[PDB]
Amino acid sequence: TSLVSAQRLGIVAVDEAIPLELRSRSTEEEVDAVILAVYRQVLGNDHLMSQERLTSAESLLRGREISVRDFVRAVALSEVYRQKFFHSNPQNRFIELNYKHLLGRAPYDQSEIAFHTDLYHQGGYEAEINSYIDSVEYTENFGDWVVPYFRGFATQRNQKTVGFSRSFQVYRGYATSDRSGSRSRLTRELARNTASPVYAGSTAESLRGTSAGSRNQMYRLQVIQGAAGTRVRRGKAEYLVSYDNLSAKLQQINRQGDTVTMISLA
Amino acid sequence: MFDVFTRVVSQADARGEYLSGSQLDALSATVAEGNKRIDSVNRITGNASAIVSNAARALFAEQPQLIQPGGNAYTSRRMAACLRDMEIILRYVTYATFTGDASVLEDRCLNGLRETYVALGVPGASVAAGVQKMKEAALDIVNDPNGITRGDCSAIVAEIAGYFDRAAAAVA
Amino acid sequence: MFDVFTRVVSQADARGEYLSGSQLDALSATVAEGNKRIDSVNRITGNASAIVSNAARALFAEQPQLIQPGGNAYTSRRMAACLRDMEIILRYVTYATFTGDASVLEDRCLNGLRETYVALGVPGASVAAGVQKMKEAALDIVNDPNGITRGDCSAIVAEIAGYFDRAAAAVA
Amino acid sequence: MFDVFTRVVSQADARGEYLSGSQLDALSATVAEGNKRIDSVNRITGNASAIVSNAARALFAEQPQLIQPGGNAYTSRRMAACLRDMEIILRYVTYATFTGDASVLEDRCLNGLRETYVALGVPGASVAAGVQKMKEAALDIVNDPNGITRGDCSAIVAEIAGYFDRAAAAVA
Amino acid sequence: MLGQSSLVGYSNTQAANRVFVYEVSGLRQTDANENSAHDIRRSGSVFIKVPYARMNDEMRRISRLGGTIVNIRPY
Amino acid sequence: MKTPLTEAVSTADSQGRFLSSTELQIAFGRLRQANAGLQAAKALTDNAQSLVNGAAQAVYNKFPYTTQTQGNNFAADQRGKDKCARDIGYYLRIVTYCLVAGGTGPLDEYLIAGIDEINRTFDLSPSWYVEALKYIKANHGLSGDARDEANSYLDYAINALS
Amino acid sequence: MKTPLTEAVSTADSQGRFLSSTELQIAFGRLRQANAGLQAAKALTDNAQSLVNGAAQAVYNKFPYTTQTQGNNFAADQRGKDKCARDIGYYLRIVTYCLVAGGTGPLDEYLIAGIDEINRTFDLSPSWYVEALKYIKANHGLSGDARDEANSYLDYAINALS
Amino acid sequence: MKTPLTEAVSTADSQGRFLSSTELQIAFGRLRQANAGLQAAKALTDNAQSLVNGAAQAVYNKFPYTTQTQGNNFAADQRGKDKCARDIGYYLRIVTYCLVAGGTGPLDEYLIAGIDEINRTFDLSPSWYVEALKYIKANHGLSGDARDEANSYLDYAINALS
Amino acid sequence: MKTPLTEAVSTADSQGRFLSSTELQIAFGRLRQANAGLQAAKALTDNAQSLVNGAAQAVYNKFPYTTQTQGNNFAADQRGKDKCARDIGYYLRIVTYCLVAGGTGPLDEYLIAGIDEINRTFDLSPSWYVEALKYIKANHGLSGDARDEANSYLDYAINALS
Ligand SMILES: *[C@@H](C)[C@H]1/C(=C/c2[nH]c(/C=C3N=C(/C=C4\NC(=O)C(CC)=C4C)C(C)=C\3CCC(=O)O)c(CCC(=O)O)c2C)NC(=O)[C@@H]1C
Ligand SMILES: *[C@H](C)[C@H]1/C(=C/c2[nH]c(/C=C3N=C(/C=C4\NC(=O)C(CC)=C4C)C(C)=C\3CCC(=O)O)c(CCC(=O)O)c2C)NC(=O)[C@@H]1C
Ligand SMILES: *[C@H](C)[C@H]1/C(=C/c2[nH]c(/C=C3N=C(/C=C4\NC(=O)C(CC)=C4C)C(C)=C\3CCC(=O)O)c(CCC(=O)O)c2C)NC(=O)[C@@H]1C
Ligand SMILES: *[C@H](C)[C@H]1/C(=C/c2[nH]c(/C=C3N=C(/C=C4\NC(=O)C(CC)=C4C)C(C)=C\3CCC(=O)O)c(CCC(=O)O)c2C)NC(=O)[C@@H]1C
Ligand SMILES: *[C@H](C)[C@H]1/C(=C/c2[nH]c(/C=C3N=C(/C=C4\NC(=O)C(CC)=C4C)C(C)=C\3CCC(=O)O)c(CCC(=O)O)c2C)NC(=O)[C@@H]1C
Ligand SMILES: *[C@H](C)[C@H]1/C(=C/c2[nH]c(/C=C3N=C(/C=C4\NC(=O)C(CC)=C4C)C(C)=C\3CCC(=O)O)c(CCC(=O)O)c2C)NC(=O)[C@@H]1C
Ligand SMILES: *[C@H](C)[C@H]1/C(=C/c2[nH]c(/C=C3N=C(/C=C4\NC(=O)C(CC)=C4C)C(C)=C\3CCC(=O)O)c(CCC(=O)O)c2C)NC(=O)[C@@H]1C
Ligand SMILES: *[C@H](C)[C@H]1/C(=C/c2[nH]c(/C=C3N=C(/C=C4\NC(=O)C(CC)=C4C)C(C)=C\3CCC(=O)O)c(CCC(=O)O)c2C)NC(=O)[C@@H]1C
Ligand SMILES: *[C@H](C)[C@H]1/C(=C/c2[nH]c(/C=C3N=C(/C=C4\NC(=O)C(CC)=C4C)C(C)=C\3CCC(=O)O)c(CCC(=O)O)c2C)NC(=O)[C@@H]1C
Ligand SMILES: *[C@H](C)[C@H]1/C(=C/c2[nH]c(/C=C3N=C(/C=C4\NC(=O)C(CC)=C4C)C(C)=C\3CCC(=O)O)c(CCC(=O)O)c2C)NC(=O)[C@@H]1C
Ligand SMILES: *[C@H](C)[C@H]1/C(=C/c2[nH]c(/C=C3N=C(/C=C4\NC(=O)C(CC)=C4C)C(C)=C\3CCC(=O)O)c(CCC(=O)O)c2C)NC(=O)[C@@H]1C
Ligand SMILES: *[C@H](C)[C@H]1/C(=C/c2[nH]c(/C=C3N=C(/C=C4\NC(=O)C(CC)=C4C)C(C)=C\3CCC(=O)O)c(CCC(=O)O)c2C)NC(=O)[C@@H]1C
Repeated sequence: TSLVSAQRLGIVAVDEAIPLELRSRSTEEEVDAVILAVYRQVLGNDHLMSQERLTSAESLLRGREISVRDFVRAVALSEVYRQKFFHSNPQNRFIELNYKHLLGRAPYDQSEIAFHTDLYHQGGYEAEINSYIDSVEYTENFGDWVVPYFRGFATQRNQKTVGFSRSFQVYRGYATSDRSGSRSRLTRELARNTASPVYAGSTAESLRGTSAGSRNQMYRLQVIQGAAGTRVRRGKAEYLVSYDNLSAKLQQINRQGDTVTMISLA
Repeated sequence: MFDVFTRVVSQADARGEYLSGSQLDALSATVAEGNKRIDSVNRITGNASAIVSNAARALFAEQPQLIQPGGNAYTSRRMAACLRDMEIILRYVTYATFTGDASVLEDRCLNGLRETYVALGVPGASVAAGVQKMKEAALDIVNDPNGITRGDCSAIVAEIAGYFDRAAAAVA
Repeated sequence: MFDVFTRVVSQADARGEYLSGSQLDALSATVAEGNKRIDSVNRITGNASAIVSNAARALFAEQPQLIQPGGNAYTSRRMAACLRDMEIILRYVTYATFTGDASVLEDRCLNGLRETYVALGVPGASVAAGVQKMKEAALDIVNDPNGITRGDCSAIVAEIAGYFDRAAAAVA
Repeated sequence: MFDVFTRVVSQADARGEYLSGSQLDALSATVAEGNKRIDSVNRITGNASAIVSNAARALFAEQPQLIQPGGNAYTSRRMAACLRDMEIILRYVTYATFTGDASVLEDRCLNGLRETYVALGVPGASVAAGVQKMKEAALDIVNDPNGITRGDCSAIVAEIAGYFDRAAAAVA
Repeated sequence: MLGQSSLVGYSNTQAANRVFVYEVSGLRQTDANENSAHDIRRSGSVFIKVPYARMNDEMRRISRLGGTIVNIRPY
Repeated sequence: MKTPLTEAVSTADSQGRFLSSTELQIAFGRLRQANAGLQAAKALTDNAQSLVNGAAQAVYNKFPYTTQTQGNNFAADQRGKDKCARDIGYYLRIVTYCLVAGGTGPLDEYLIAGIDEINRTFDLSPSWYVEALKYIKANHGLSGDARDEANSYLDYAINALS
Repeated sequence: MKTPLTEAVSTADSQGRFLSSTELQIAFGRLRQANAGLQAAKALTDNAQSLVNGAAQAVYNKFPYTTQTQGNNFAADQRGKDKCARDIGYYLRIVTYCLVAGGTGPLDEYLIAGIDEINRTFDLSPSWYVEALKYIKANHGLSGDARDEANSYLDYAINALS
Repeated sequence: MKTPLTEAVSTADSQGRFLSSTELQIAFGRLRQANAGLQAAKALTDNAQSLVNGAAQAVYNKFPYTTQTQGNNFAADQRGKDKCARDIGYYLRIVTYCLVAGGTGPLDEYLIAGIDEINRTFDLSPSWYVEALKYIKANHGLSGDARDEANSYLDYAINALS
Repeated sequence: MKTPLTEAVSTADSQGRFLSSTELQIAFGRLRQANAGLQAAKALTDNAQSLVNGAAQAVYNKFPYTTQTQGNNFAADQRGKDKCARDIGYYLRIVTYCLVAGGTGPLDEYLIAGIDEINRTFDLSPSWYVEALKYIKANHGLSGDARDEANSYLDYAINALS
């Protein structure tokens, strides 16, 4: 997005990112940069140890034996990818990680969760992973030579609006990685076809004045509430409370049977 | 995931000391229990389709409302997803039985299953009832005495029963 | 790709000795010519749209069969593709002028261009005629004496002319 | 991929016939050599770095032209690439020794290596000589009677020798 | 001609342990790739190494983009 | 095909790794199981004709309509019976291959992959082949490790079928 | 973790499959190896302190300069010697973890991954640790399967460092 | 290679853009630096032999063990000394190439990429080459822009080694 | 946005490397250009109204139809004239921003990206703005590096419009 929304949302680096294309007759440093970009984006910005590097796959990429898409596929099918994104993760979290790493976006629909779940159950991890890389979406956006990059913050064709909002649930910042087993943030949002408010970068903070307590910190409590007292006006509720009233607010939410969806510093 | 051995290893590495003698003898006792563990895994695996189908049939018999039109197991795709969920739960129970540790069952299957069900409207209590049906069906299969060397499999049966209960508790 | 410095560096590393004094002095002469190199690049870039559009107009005035229906430049998509091709060739010629080496032009622009045009049916000879028209316009823009510090720019013009002839020879 | 069992299975399935008594006896003899095969794989793996590094140093001791400037092994990236290739060939030979069948070494490493080395300008004869040096080191280490239940390992050594020759012949 | 180590999936299907080289020509701008973010760099003979299990996909991909499969060779 | 040795190598190659002690233990397990598998395969192929004939007859008895109603997919005529006996022989032969190989790889490679759409295309019910495999389970006469491994492969085919 | 049981379940789960006879043979190999591995771990544990001190002294003997030249990366002072003894103790302790787990998985996760950056940043020669591992391998006093499994882990570390 | 002109063209080509004033300023900075870089390459070349022998001798002084310890990776005999002088000459020659090219491109292309695998495989400690480069930076005797540019390349090599 | 300093850092960051002599030369080129760019921006700022009014008047002279044809996109009435002077002022102000920044980055971020579909949806002829930019080019009265940099931004806008 433009700068004025980008600084607020903390997506300036994503907006100014340039797609990396491995051209013909590329030099050694270009292949090095392409390999580094693939490792950064497919492995979700983890500190990749040299012992976890795919030496044979990057050799084939260097020697023009395979394309960038094939190297992306080799990294995605690698046991390193399995260990940090599949073997200790629930299936819904795993496929949103696949969507972020391979297509650069958040899941659009619960049917996309229904897909890749049956596909896993019928054809294994390899077929399920190949679905993303062989998809029509991967071909027009990245092709055989462009490193995949995150696209959820920009308006795409055949895109649902929720994708942009849901993007901030899967991209938590430039200095973030997908490293810690964790559950998806999009489960209820995808299942019930909703959208969650975006609280990223500086968007989450709210005015404090003299209303915040001793340590001048407000917390936003997003809860799901029903009538258990006073009339409930909305199913969704947001509560801004100081630190000193955080335990009391939590306990009275608990005794009303209200489900807490999120707590963030505001 | 962890197995029965790596679980002790990870705790020891975090504490930064070698496994004590007692931990080594405990793992050795697990080793002496290994053939019966493999037999139980093989027996549940060999009857897995029968286990899932019979448990599902019994579950839909006592809960006609699951398969009633508008019910959560109505329509072919939802019913197929339901049978898939039964099969998935049974498979990770066998994985947990094989490893001697519940991490694969917890991390891959049970983590997030409850709120997935709640979000989607899949009745977790009915899933728990189906898992309980697979429980006794598989425990009779594991404890079947004919065509196997005799011995006490009560400890293995208790462990497999615990995995099934953990699954039943997680989905509800 | 190489530049004027890295070309002799790569040759020296393959030979395995330091750059000789003659090579270092020749690169110093290149540094002396560097201001005129930058000015030429800037002059071609500042008239990039004019060069491409005027050369395309000349290439369609004579040789009218390109823009006649059934011709390779007929329809907006193919015409836009043709204009994009002239701009791309001009852009890579400026790249070669900026670097002082034709490697960027060879590797990233002209590599496979003849095969690409043979497979599309693009009349590569006509592309070469358009490239020559871009060449003459670019050369008289570079050699424009007013509004600039007078000097002998024959060497940089010859280098640019060589790049243009190289693009025309590759496509033909 | 094929191992020693699936190879005869694939041949039998293609003929659509059961394995005869002679084939099963040959497979039984393979099982009787299984401990020696595991020992050979373990010994080469435990000395993999030493085998590759000593062979590479010997390969550059003679044939000095590889490491002179302009040579194929010159510069750090190409030396690292050469070292990497020696280790890769050795790794796939161990895979072939482990499986008892040469399919893994041929299909994943050997087939297409000669043309690849020709296109890069890699000298196939020199890398074949390095493979020969890796052959001699690995066979000495496998045929080391110290610290092992002494026995006749002639058959497994001949198989390893065949795999190394296969690597050397496919790369030259 | 390398590649089979990484192109063939880690699944040990004997059918899947087969890769093939596709020669494709005439990769034009078509209505199928109007919204392609990347641009076509070559329209001449390009070589794509395809494992057996994805040959169904790739040829479809080639066929939507106007590419002509002129030859297919065992690797 | 999926076997202990090849799967160990394939996952080691996926990681660019030499074969560590884990793969050696897998080979040791394969060695422990291999003699029983070879002995089971020999025993199964000795009376393979009797096993296939009895299994075909068991399917005919369990499903009498297969030998009665006309149809390409039924064994009313001799052509159907020859096709049926050939199918049982296919199942039993690939099971012996699985016993030899040490895994369900031959079944997956030659039989399991694509069997359901074959059965749908040619209107063959999987229940027929389940009865045949159940007869093979009940009448092979194997004991010990050989019995358990052969039954695991037979139950694998049954579970894939049903 | 690179251990046979986790490996077997990882392969099956990646394939979305139940544990077949291939995975059972993997467990059988793990069971055939585990007691020797466990008592190798206990033999290494009971002699651990003397082994580490002896390994440290062997490194000091082969590389005498480490005990003389000043520098943070050397063992000239008591602080450096404690760091050296702690490092060799780390090597031995995770090796026992490998013997308990039946694979190189403890070595990979705790020590091997990123060790090159460590030895480069703090200028520690990997050859020192190779010498420590060679002493441990030559002085653990094991035999048979215990020796074979323990030596494989020690040589795995040696190959990783070189 | 990582030189200013090629990087400017690379970043312009990745966006599909003509060269603008930003790229022109890059070339102007390249022109400002090139003459100082070129006499520096000339001065380093003119004094190459003494610098290489002095750097090698400095390494032998700082690490006496390499002078008298038997081993292929050590310079005890003439063979190992020649190799050492050849390596230091490689370092110095590529540094002059970097001065000519105006960037760390030759160091990356010829020396930096893959150096740590070489050092690990042949058991050569990067501390040796760090001291050699330190000698070069202390005794090349350049001043001003030439010294700063030359020191940047030598420090770049030092940082990659450490 | 696109400046020598920011692009140097972004290129270095995408390759995960520290800033080397290449980026230092880029900054040096920026410094050599920056003083002339700043005083060119000052000269354009001081003469902004005369330049904007003269360029707008020049567009009206060369395109008289814009002054008597009725329509939202034309300057026949005062509202159209106000939009036109504001648009040319937008162009001139952003050009001064480019001179300050040392690159076309302000033009790309503020004006160039999306300019074509704005001209299309509001039926604004880019030839009008090209003539305005040509007047600014011919009447800014700058010299030397100031003229060169300022003209590069102006005809960058011209090239983007045509
Ligand atoms: C040629 C290869 C050399 C050789 C080998 C040899 N080995 C054995 C027997 C055994 N070797 C092992 C191996 C291991 N046990 C472990 O725990 C590990 C680590 C996972 C390994 C690699 C085993 C289990 C045996 C069987 C029991 C025993 O110790 O004897 C033999 C004996 C015959 C046989 O094949 O069983 C032989 C011949 N002997 C030589 O002389 C060659 C140098
Ligand atoms: C115009 C009337 C108002 C206005 C608009 C404005 N919108 C954006 C940015 C975005 N718009 C969308 C919306 C969609 N994208 C889709 O794919 C779909 C269809 C399913 C919709 C509805 C999104 C997601 C964005 C952000 C991503 C993108 O810009 O591509 C902007 C730009 C904001 C910025 O800072 O760049 C603007 C200006 N602004 C106004 O002031 C008008 C009232
Ligand atoms: C060291 C002073 C302290 C410490 C550090 C530590 N960090 C991590 C993990 C990560 N570090 C980052 C940070 C970045 N990655 C980037 O790309 C950027 C640039 C924008 C930054 C700032 C990230 C994202 C991670 C996540 C994991 C990853 O591998 O990338 C760890 C690892 C934790 C773990 O392995 O579980 C550690 C140890 N730890 C200390 O104790 C020091 C105080
Ligand atoms: C059957 C006994 C009950 C039932 C089941 C049912 N489940 C779903 C949907 C999902 N189930 C899961 C769970 C998993 N998928 C996995 O891949 C894993 C293993 C790693 C697990 C644990 C998920 C994620 C979903 C959602 C995605 C999907 O649709 O597959 C449904 C469908 C719900 C819907 O269509 O909205 C059903 C029907 N339903 C009953 O009524 C039974 C009690
Ligand atoms: C114009 C002077 C002549 C002409 C041109 C024309 N070209 C194409 C198509 C392509 N041109 C290229 C070339 C390149 N693309 C790049 O990215 C680069 C850098 C490597 C180059 C040199 C390519 C690849 C194509 C095909 C794909 C694409 O259009 O992007 C066409 C269109 C052909 C068609 O049928 O679509 C045309 C018309 N035609 C003439 O008649 C002129 C003589
Ligand atoms: C050669 C084809 C034509 C020519 C050129 C010429 N130019 C100079 C000198 C300079 N040109 C520049 C250029 C720029 N300064 C800027 O700020 C910009 C934008 C980034 C540019 C393009 C500079 C800095 C100089 C030096 C100072 C000066 O203004 O003179 C010369 C003089 C010799 C030299 O090499 O410097 C020449 C010859 N002159 C012609 O007659 C040709 C038509
Ligand atoms: C060393 C003994 C000889 C030598 C080697 C050398 N090889 C290359 C380049 C490549 N080698 C391969 C081969 C493989 N890569 C793999 O992943 C596998 C398994 C599938 C194999 C067999 C490939 C693909 C390349 C190209 C990619 C790359 O360069 O890394 C080089 C480098 C060539 C160059 O840089 O241009 C070298 C130096 N060279 C000798 O002189 C020895 C005889
Ligand atoms: C016997 C249990 C019942 C039966 C048999 C029957 N089968 C067919 C035809 C086919 N059988 C197969 C099966 C396989 N072919 C293979 O390659 C393998 C795996 C290695 C198997 C298991 C196939 C593919 C066919 C169709 C093609 C062919 O005829 O070969 C028939 C004929 C059906 C038809 O439409 O022609 C029959 C009769 N039918 C009964 O009634 C028995 C109870
Ligand atoms: C416990 C729930 C039931 C039980 C089990 C039991 N099994 C054994 C012993 C063995 N079982 C096996 C298993 C297999 N062999 C194979 O080849 C395969 C298929 C690939 C399998 C699954 C083995 C190898 C043994 C050891 C040899 C033997 O058969 O004796 C025992 C005996 C104790 C032991 O641990 O060895 C027991 C108790 N017995 C029951 O009564 C329960 C119903
Ligand atoms: C002993 C053989 C030689 C030696 C040792 C030495 N090591 C360090 C510092 C570190 N050692 C490690 C290593 C590890 N940490 C771990 O967690 C593990 C995996 C379980 C390993 C292998 C690390 C990370 C450091 C640096 C941080 C720390 O201080 O602990 C030093 C000190 C270096 C310094 O600058 O402080 C020394 C001296 N020195 C010798 O001379 C022996 C030959
Ligand atoms: C000198 C500071 C110390 C030393 C040196 C030494 N080096 C080697 C061997 C090699 N050196 C290299 C390095 C390079 N090769 C290149 O092409 C480049 C980049 C342009 C570099 C930096 C390599 C690759 C080797 C191994 C291959 C070869 O033999 O050339 C040795 C010999 C090692 C051996 O095993 O024979 C030595 C002795 N030794 C000292 O003791 C000094 C302190
Ligand atoms: C003047 C050269 C000619 C002219 C001008 C004219 N412009 C508009 C309308 C718009 N101008 C813009 C342009 C910009 N907005 C920006 O934010 C920037 C970048 C910083 C630019 C360059 C836009 C977006 C509009 C439309 C919205 C608006 O009215 O502001 C009009 C009016 C068109 C209408 O329908 O309202 C006019 C008249 N008209 C002439 O005749 C001159 C030759």
